[PDB]
Amino acid sequence: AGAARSLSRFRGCLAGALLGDCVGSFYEAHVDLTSVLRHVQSLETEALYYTDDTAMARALVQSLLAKEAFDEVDMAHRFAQEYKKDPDRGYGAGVVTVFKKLLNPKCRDVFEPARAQFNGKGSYGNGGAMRVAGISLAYSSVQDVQKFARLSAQLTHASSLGYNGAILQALAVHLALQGESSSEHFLKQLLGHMEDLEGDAQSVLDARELGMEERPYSSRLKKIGELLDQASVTREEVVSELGNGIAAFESVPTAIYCFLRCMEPDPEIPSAFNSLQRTLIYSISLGGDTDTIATMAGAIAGAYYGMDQVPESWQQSCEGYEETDILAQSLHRVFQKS
Ligand SMILES: Nc1ncnc2c1ncn2[C@@H]1O[C@H](COP(=O)(O)OP(=O)(O)OC[C@H]2O[C@H](O)[C@H](O)[C@@H]2O)[C@@H](O)[C@H]1O
Ligand SMILES: [Mg+2]
Ligand SMILES: [Mg+2]
Repeated sequence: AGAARSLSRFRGCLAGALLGDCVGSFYEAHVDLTSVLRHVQSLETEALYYTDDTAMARALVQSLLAKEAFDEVDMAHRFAQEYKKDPDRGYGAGVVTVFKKLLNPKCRDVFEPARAQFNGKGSYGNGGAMRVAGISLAYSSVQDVQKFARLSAQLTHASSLGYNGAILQALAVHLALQGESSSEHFLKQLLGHMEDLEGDAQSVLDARELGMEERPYSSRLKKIGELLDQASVTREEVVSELGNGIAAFESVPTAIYCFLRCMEPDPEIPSAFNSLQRTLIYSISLGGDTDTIATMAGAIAGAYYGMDQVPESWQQSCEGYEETDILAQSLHRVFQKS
């Protein structure tokens, strides 16, 4: 609410992400709309633990705040120390190898452990994107959002399939912080940026080496546009065309679709729930990697709808919600310079 990049949008963004992670984590790797509507009834303190999505998002934001800038060695070290402090947050199986290499003080090029992952091709998991929302709070221009979404993602995700998913998620939060938009304008801006990135020769090769379609994020954003004009869209159709998995390309477009779809009321979700709430409910109903898809749709929706749509009863159920709010306020003061 309010002006572009307002305090309310900053707070709402990080709280929306935290709600998505904590509430989504109950359905992790499973889901039906009726049973989700039953499960959110228990939300009406800090009993819901957060996962790696929030742990890494907190480390990313604390690094930006400590250096008032992107610092790859500070951020890599905060990622690795956060893992060491609490390894049981539900990290991806591969990225733990990156953390353990970063914890070796002999490692003096912090981008190289990510590049060795998966036979030297790098991870395409959604972990670079799940934590990226703070980049869009710290940087206002598209150029800087792309640049540091990429760099922060590359600390663990060296494949363009992974870091371009982080950029797409950061760009979606960047646009949501600007306020009112049609769904079709929002989508068209994202598609334009991804078509530009996916023209790059390294992206084309990464996609071809995996057997994927030309311009994979651009293709899925086009599928979102078709789905948004389609009659009687079912959850099975959404999952079939966009995915609900741990790969960045099977979850980041899915999160954006959930945001865009839920800009309008849904007769199947009770009207007592506000727009942020129905986005999270809809996201979780897709199943699959629910904590990460919901954390990403929640970061976008929180930035768009602001803190007045963050319900106190939901927020106060989440582990660390006060520290999340303080970090959002600090980003607004330090980087937006209020
Ligand atoms: N290039 C690849 N080739 C084959 N498998 C891959 C590749 N990249 C990723 N995977 C598979 O993808 C897995 C995860 O990639 P990881 O880089 O460990 O970590 P994340 O941070 O992205 O975690 C991704 C999500 O998974 C959990 O739900 C987390 O909470 C995240 O939400 C690998 O173990 C591989 O099996
Ligand atoms: Mg998680
Ligand atoms: Mg996950």
